[PDB]
Amino acid sequence: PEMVRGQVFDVGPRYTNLSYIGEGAYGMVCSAYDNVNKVRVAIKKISPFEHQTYCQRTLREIKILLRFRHENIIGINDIIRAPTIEQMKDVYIVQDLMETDLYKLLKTQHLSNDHICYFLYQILRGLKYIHSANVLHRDLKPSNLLLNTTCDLKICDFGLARVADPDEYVATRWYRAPEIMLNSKGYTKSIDIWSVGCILAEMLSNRPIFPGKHYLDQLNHILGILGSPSQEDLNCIINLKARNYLLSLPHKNKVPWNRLFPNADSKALDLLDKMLTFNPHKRIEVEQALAHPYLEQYYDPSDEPIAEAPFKFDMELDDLPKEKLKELIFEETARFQPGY
Ligand SMILES: Nc1ncnc2c1ncn2[C@@H]1O[C@H](COP(=O)(O)OP(N)(=O)O)[C@@H](O)[C@H]1O
Ligand SMILES: *[C@@H]1[C@@H](C(=O)OC(C)(C)C)C(=O)CC[C@]1(Cc1ccccc1)C(=O)OC
Repeated sequence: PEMVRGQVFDVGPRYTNLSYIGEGAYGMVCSAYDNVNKVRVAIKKISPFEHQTYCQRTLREIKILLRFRHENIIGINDIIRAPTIEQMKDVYIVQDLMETDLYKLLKTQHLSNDHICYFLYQILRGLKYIHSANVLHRDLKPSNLLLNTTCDLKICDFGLARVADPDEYVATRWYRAPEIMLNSKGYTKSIDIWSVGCILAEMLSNRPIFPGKHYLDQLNHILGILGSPSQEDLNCIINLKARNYLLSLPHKNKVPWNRLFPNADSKALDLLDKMLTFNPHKRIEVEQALAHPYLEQYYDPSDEPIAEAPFKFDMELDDLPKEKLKELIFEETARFQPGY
């Protein structure tokens, strides 16, 4: 049993030469060599079974990634856990080895317009796939857009994903759509477009555009740039208590995107504006985003696959005890066990 920084990594003998990459709130990620397939991999050690929401996120991510197959969405190559459910305290998810992520990349490099356009197209190509499966990612941010040595971008971390139906503690809420700060329900695919626009804006300036300390401070950032909501924009707010609060704010002028990002490609700022619209109904959808003139050179519907069939969780996870969720995780991973 190899160890890394004092953590047991019980992935041998198929995976060896483990190197530390980083950590989450309940796991450690290493790179490793897969001796069977003769390829370099990432292995995420997950230890969720003492916490019910960790068990939700683990089940969600396993269920959605196993079902997804797209070039811009991280896959699961293999899963290692113990042969009996009493013995399983850890799940190891094997994935494709990635170099870095867009959070790290933006810390050290300023992206030219060509690279911003290349990255945005890949984000939207993958998102087009996710949404066509009737799934919301719900947590798009720079830190979980991974890049590999080929400079290929892959969306990851679907632990907060939900199946869309229009009729949870997060690290950073800076990419959250305004309607999530305002309402408690009714989240549509629109919330992912907002996040993608928040990421576009960050690639244009190497600083986040709406970095509030809490929900009220986050909203003042949004309105301090978008300007005050229009009359029609206030009507689309569902929660009257929240809608009433926006009316009490003093009027704020809309800062033109040309002034925030004086040096951005005009075609990009136009698309940013259609992604950072306040009204979720008027916000641009993922196909229209892909067809936008900023991505003319990459747009290619014939090379932008979609999901075979809409996702259906087949069960809701919100009320299940963590012992039930461990049972569901054990079942979901049986297919990677020899002899299933
Ligand atoms: N498939 C992968 N390849 C390379 N590195 C990976 C990876 N999956 C996660 N990582 C890395 O491990 C750390 C992320 O751990 P993780 O739990 O999955 O995501 P996070 N940052 O939302 O907490 C990050 O440094 C991330 O770049
Ligand atoms: C790839 C990208 C990058 O960091 O790649 C890794 C492999 C993660 C270091 C960039 O920042 C910029 C675009 C990138 C590299 C590149 C290629 C050609 C000319 C300039 C930069 C890329 O698009 O390569 C496919």
